[PDB]
Amino acid sequence: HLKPFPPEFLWGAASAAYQVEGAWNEDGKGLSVWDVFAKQPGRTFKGTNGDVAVDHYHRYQEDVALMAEMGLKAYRFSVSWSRVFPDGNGAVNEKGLDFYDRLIEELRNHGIEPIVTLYHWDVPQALMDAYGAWESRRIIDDFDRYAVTLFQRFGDRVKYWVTLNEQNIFISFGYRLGLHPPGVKDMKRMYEANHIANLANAKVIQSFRHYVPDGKIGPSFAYSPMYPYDSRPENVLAFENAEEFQNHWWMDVYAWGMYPQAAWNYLESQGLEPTVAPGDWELLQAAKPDFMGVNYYQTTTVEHNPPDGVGEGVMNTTGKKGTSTSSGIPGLFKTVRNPHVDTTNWDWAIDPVGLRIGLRRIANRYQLPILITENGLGEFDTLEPGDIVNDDYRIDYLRRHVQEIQRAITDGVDVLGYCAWSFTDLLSWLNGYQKRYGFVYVNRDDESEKDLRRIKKKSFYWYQRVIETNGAEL
Amino acid sequence: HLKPFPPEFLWGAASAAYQVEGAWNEDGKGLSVWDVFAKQPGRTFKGTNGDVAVDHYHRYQEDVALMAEMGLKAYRFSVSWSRVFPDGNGAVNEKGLDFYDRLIEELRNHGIEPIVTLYHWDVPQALMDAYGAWESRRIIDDFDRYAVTLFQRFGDRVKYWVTLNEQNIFISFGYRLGLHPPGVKDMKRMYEANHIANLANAKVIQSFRHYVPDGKIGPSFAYSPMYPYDSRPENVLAFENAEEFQNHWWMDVYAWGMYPQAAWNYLESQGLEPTVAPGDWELLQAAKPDFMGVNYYQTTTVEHNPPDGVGEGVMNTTGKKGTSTSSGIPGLFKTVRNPHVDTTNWDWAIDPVGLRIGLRRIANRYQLPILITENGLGEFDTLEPGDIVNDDYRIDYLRRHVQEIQRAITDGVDVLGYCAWSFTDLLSWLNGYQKRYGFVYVNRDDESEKDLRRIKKKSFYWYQRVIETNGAEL
Ligand SMILES: O=P(O)(O)OC[C@H]1O[C@@H](O)[C@H](O)[C@@H](O)[C@@H]1O
Ligand SMILES: O=P(O)(O)OC[C@H]1O[C@@H](O)[C@H](O)[C@@H](O)[C@@H]1O
Repeated sequence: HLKPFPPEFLWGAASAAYQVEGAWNEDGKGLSVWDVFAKQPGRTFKGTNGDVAVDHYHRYQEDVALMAEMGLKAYRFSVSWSRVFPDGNGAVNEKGLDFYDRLIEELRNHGIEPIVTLYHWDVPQALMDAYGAWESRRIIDDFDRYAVTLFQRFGDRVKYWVTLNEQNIFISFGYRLGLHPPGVKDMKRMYEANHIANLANAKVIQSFRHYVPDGKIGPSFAYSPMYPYDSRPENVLAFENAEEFQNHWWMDVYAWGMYPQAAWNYLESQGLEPTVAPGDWELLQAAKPDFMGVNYYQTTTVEHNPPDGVGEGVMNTTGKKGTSTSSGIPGLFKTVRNPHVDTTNWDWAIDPVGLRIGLRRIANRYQLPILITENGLGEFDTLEPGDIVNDDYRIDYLRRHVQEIQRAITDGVDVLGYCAWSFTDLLSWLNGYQKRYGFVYVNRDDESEKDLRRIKKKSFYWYQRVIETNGAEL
Repeated sequence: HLKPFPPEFLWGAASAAYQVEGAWNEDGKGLSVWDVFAKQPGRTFKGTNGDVAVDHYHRYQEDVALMAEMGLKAYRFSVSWSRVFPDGNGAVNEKGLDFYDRLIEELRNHGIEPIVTLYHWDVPQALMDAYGAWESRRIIDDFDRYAVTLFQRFGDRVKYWVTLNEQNIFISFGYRLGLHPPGVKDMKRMYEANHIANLANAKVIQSFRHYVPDGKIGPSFAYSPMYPYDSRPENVLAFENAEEFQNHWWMDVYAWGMYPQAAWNYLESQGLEPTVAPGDWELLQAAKPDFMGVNYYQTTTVEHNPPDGVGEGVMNTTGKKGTSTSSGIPGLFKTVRNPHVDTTNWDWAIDPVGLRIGLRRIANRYQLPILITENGLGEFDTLEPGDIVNDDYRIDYLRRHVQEIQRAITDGVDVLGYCAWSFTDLLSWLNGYQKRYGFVYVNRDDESEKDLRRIKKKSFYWYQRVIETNGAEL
């Protein structure tokens, strides 16, 4: 007998500003690190970039009416820092704030709760130019000025806020794998920039307590719960290293203000541990979040990895199935295909029960409420004549994840809401446009913007029914 | 490259009073629940009991001389509450204390650190008679007065104290399985008593802060780290339930003063959850230990268990490799044989890597120093001509476990000490004498009491070498 979804459960959907807005040089917006990176040749699928994206900046009113028709209870979006401070830390672009004001007003006038994400990967280029952005401590105060600017302008209308969205991705993709800006492949610099982001996070949570005393705020972590391949003790041990190094490394800082010891000692043994200043631990420990945000797509299965063993593996940005290979850290763990789950064409595992597992781990380890800030399925959609999109594959994935969330709630996990990724189809950072996630199909591809028309997919009407019945009908 | 064992690593060995002392009714000793229980027919193997045991009450000077010979840095033993307070809560028996005084002196005079366990399963029968012993809150102040008496008398000479030894075992064997006193099979009662034992532990830790400010104290938990069978999500979930239900249920109370929420809820749903009074949570939260005692012998592998499936299973008393059967909780998990490790003839897993995993989990979850209070291998020893016991089997098991500890310390776990189980062969609670754990063979079997002469096994000299080389030579 399942607990019901609670009465104020934030049934939501989400986007990120670069992926959706366009208008990259309008109304005073400065360059982000992503405006600049995606235009370097070879960085992105087919040269795709966010110049136009799906033009949500101009078309937000249409998108909001669609949200209202779906009956959305919450919409999570991010603010483009480079629209508010074109040079990152100088004078404010009022026109940039005015767009988010019009957006928020449009949401409120249809009864939709705004969830504001402060940072979704788009630090202004001028901060990268002046001091290397997340690699310098200067960013702590610059990010704080920006956050407080938002808090003051919108704090009376926005109760739910997300600080850093998937810090583990933007930091590791940016500084270890070289796949995101600034395109660095240097572990030492990765862990230093990570430490600085931890500080910036805590700093803004602290300012939030002053400026938005009734709000709720948290970071959002990209969480792939680890599993051991089997009961072989070395594989279990690899599991312990993987969960600690990939997951606790961030979440313990967010929840407890502390890095876990074994991962710290491994880094220290390699000269990789971050530089710690007087006052750092005190800041990090005094900034407890109201919730842990969680972005969940899949779990990861691991096995023993000897010290001469696997390092970086092949990622899959095409969509040919079976092309991904093992990744790891030599001597600690490496990934392996989980034989007991399907995968998408991009090799992401489909593991709804894993969401239950990850939610149960976070409650068990931190006792924190959880806002699920992203979850969804990306696939090719076919637009059929008569503006029809039958995305049963997406419904099937959403249905099963939302069911497991109900199981977690029944187990006692305090889940505040669920934001499907994404509302409209949007631009993939690297993969272009054909890997779609939306409830609302957007008519464009990697080569032409077409008319950018919005077309409700079958999943739209499915989620609309989920919301109308508060989850009883899936 | 391994770190070495720290310079004052407490290389130890251990026992428990009932298992070793005898003298069950000498010098004013009152009856314990085990004195009564073991005499009930068919409870113990061939009616074996501890009237005499291995007669350590009278032979302690020989036993301590052999310890000094081995070079032991520490010796962990329990105090028999019924020697000290024959009625549990009336007047103190000075001759009871006097024995422990003499034993401590004997240990100091040979430079051996004594480790005093307050409770190893032998509560005075009068307290079971007067008010149900662990089922009543009265035991809390009674246990406290007993512990404070010890603190006052031996505080100046004993730095390391263990409070409750293997609470999960005496509670569970005593109130769920009915295998130990008080011979009950009733979960409501188990959890009530469990709760009272939690409070007792916290009360005496508090008292200890007042009475022995420079001492170190903690409970010691019987820890079988759980593993999932494989990476099937339902199997990993079953691992989450098992580790939380079997392990965190106790350790999070010792570390953080609170029960895990999901297990609590599941209890609450069955009507099994304990009764809580004003002040319980404040007391439990306020009783932080200096370390976690860990008694380790094996890990457990678990798998999905449906609502109709396994509950209580068959244990293995006989020694016939193969006779154990899955045990579980319907709906949550059940055990299953781990194909990747070996077992003893009693179906106990041999899994030294499990100990490193276990020590890594406690450090990762709680950040506590650990004192391994028991680890050991139980088997038949043959005494061969020339006073030779060739216990290679035993050396092999202990060596591998000590190696894995060194690895844990190298990972960053703070391990204060290791106490092999046991110094001399002793009496098993249920299984008699033939299943031996000692470094020192004691000349008796289940029939013939013979002379109880101490004979040094091969392992004795193995461990002698280990201590001499602070663990470099194994
Ligand atoms: O499957 P993709 O196209 O590589 O994208 C993954 C998505 O999921 C998360 O990784 C990001 O927060 C999103 O911004 C992104 O859209
Ligand atoms: O039943 P066995 O094989 O003798 O093992 C029991 C041992 O197991 C441990 O659980 C106890 O703390 C010891 O007191 C005891 O010696």
